[PDB]
Amino acid sequence: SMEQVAMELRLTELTRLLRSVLDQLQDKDPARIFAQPVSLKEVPDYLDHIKHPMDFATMRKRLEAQGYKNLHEFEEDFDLIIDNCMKYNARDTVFYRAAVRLRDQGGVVLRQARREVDSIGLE
Repeated sequence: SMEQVAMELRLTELTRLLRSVLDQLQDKDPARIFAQPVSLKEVPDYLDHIKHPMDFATMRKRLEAQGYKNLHEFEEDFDLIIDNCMKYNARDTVFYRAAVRLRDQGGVVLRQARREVDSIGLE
């Protein structure tokens, strides 16, 4: 139907916006601490601690499958990256501190992203 096509156009344009948002968020992680899944070879007990692992590569895979239906779903996964890190790693580690910086700098990006999604009506 024409309606289904219109919906799919909106999802494609949401995906375009979120791809830009993801690129901007990842730029706030120049150390690439969050670029890839935590290695279960290097951290064998990770899943005992963290029940829903997340990272930027995994987000990008979901994004390109158009698996984010709205900004909230995307934000949920971004928050997982940060929240997982701040629980597994202690306050005085380079890992925890990187997550704090990513959270703070990311907030700016996500604030304007929400305005764009609402205004354009992408969800």
